[PDB]
Amino acid sequence: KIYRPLWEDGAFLMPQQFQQQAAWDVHLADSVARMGLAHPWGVVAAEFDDSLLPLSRLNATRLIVRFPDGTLIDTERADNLPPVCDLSTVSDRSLVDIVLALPLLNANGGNLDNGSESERPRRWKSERVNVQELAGHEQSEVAVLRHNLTLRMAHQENAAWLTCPVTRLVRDAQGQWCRDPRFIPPLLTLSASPSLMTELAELLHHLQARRQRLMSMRADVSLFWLLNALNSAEPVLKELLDMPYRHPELLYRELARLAGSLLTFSLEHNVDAVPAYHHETPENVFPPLLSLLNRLLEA
Amino acid sequence: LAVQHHRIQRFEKGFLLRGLDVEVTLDGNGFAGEGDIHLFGEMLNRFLALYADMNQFNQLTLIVQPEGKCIRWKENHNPRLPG
Repeated sequence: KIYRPLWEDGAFLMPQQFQQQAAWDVHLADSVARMGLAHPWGVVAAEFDDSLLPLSRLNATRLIVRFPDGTLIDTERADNLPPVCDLSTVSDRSLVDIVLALPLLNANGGNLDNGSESERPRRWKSERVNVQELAGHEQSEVAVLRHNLTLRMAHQENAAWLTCPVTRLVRDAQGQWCRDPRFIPPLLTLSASPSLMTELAELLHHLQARRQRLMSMRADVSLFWLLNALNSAEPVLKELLDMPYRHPELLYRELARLAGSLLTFSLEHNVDAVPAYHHETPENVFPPLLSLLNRLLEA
Repeated sequence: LAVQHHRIQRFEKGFLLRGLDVEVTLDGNGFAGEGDIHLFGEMLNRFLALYADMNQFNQLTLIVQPEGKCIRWKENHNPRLPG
């Protein structure tokens, strides 16, 4: 429940009014996003300092992520980085999935961490910070809220937290830990994962190269059809990749159309070669579809 | 040369505390430069702490009249805000 406050002359000023108002505004913003986007939540930034992996330490540098319940985490502007994750207890493993954990809300209050211990982790922390007044020329210390964020491993119990993948660590040839070159967090912004951008760039290159080769050849049904399909797609895919700053859903639809058409003349692939969109696990969507497109195109 | 004081309104750990601003103007020619001025001020600051009343913080400002610059002592060694 959200109880929008009634502001009026003679009304008392209360902290409950402010807390409920904030909840409403977040809800309203979330409602708007959902008008066009199936899955508004996901990762925007997941930058880590991996220079300390040789010393069994994983240290985040910049994390930005929208959680499944509308909660927005922004290290750059509002939140603090989580404590450094100690990998010394991972010795017996060869692969670890690291997620960012956020404690879930207590319906009956007591959400703020007062330094005491409890069975269920607190969600909010109070800190004192120096804030500059924008209008004038003065500063003061005020209380602000931070989220109680922490890094946890997928193989650990995570019932009490909402989680979102941020990085995956694998043993290298030297026995050292390193970041997996082919790991994709559930994305909210395409630029959040360079691995994907790179593969997409290769696709665009191949499409242009093939299109030009075909075009110079202008019984011709296959030629004209293929050129039409490629020429139609290029002007759109281009833009989407030039500015990789939007929800991946849009890209998926465009790539799916291209694969859909090409499969018409291809014989060596199954009808349902195009994968479903799985927001939670992009690794089972994009690299598959992209590999398909590369083969369909090369053929 | 001169002694003046002002009320101080300051915050600490979210609480509003009272204090006293003690400002003294000195003729810098009476001291062997900053070495002596500082040590004199350090003593005076300590003395004020032992003279001033309870629930009051005190700071010392010394002005070097020949130049207009000053040295400020802004510290509090007293146990406080137990709860």
